Amino acid sequence: GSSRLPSLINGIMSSMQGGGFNYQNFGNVLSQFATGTGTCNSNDLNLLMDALLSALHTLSYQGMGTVPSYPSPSAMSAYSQSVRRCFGY
Amino acid sequence: GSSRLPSLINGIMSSMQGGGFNYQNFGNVLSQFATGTGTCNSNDLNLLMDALLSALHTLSYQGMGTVPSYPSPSAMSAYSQSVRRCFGY
Repeated sequence: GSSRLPSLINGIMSSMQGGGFNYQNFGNVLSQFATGTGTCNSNDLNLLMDALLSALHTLSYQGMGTVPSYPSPSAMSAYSQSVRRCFGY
Repeated sequence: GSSRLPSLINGIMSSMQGGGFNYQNFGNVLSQFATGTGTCNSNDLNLLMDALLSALHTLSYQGMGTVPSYPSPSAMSAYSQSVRRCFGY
């Protein structure tokens, strides 16, 4: 396993708190997780895929109940392959 | 207003259905909304920002109740400015 993914999940939960959504926290989270190149970067795309993985992961489990601190590897793998092919990375 | 944003929102709701989340539908939605360049594209980044806007929008309103078919322009504007600066676009 890796604590890399749950870090983003915590970030999702972090912005989930507030009774709404904190866009500034989300942007800060992305900036911190990334770096803030300010241009197209493969790392940024991967970060976006990871952010979406965690965000979609949260949405998927929210409809079931509470969300887990770790996603299902098969699902994660499937999603990763699907988006990897779609954007090339 | 524009029907461009709600189209993505419908896509979010579309994948929200299923009692979980359909990754293949999400990927198809992104591909259809985009084109499938297969490489870094400004349009793809913008699409990702739009997808996140709708996804975060959904999350923000889900905590309040049902989600609207149209997001608040001020919030949309704020988010757009925040992510635009973060990724450069």
